[PDB]
Amino acid sequence: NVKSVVNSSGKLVITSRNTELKLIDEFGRTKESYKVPYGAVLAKGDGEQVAGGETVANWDPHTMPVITEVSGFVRFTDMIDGQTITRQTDELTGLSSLVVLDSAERTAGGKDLRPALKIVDAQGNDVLIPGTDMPAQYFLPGKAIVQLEDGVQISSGDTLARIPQGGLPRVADLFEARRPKEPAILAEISGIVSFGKETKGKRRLVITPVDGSDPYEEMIPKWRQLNVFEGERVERGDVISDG
Repeated sequence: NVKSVVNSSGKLVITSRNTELKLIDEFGRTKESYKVPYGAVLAKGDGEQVAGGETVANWDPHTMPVITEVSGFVRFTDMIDGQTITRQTDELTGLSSLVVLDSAERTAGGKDLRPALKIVDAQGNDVLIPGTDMPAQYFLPGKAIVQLEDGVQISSGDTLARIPQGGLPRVADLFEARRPKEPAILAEISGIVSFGKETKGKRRLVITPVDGSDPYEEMIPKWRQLNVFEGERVERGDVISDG
């Protein structure tokens, strides 16, 4: 379950959360199984051969990575200063740009407007993502600090922005079938995912199947950091919020 692409450095970076790495001898028996996180850097490719004590993956879990599949110019859409974003500059480092204000922090005018960044070519046309027809458009959540200013070319794997991050009773709970704290959110059915009403008590989400039950929707609180992608299809065996 690997969904990888070749970065600008020539290495292979996996964009699938459910990727498993197996060390299988010539006899066909799997001996070691590891998990490769999203955005990791693979020194070697699938099907190759490595020796013992050799690093094969490297990732950065300190800050969540947000990257663009395509490479090209970035243009800011629905970016109005003082209504949806703020101008904050570091006093010491000097490497900072506009920061995406949260809905509860911005003004009333920018509440109904969703800021986003779109990827275009040298001609200004929206570069269609390979394999799909949708334009290369990506929304930015709250507390997002865009790293590169408008009109600067990027490459695959470039960060768009940075946001901040047993015993007997255990057996008794397992045999009593008690729901844990922070229940992991999973998709009930497969299909595309989209947003709905905002700040109506709690946020809502809509799952539109390809040929299934469209009107299904699920209420999800907006205070919990979700990890869904409305621009990507999600299967029923997918993790929406980790836990």
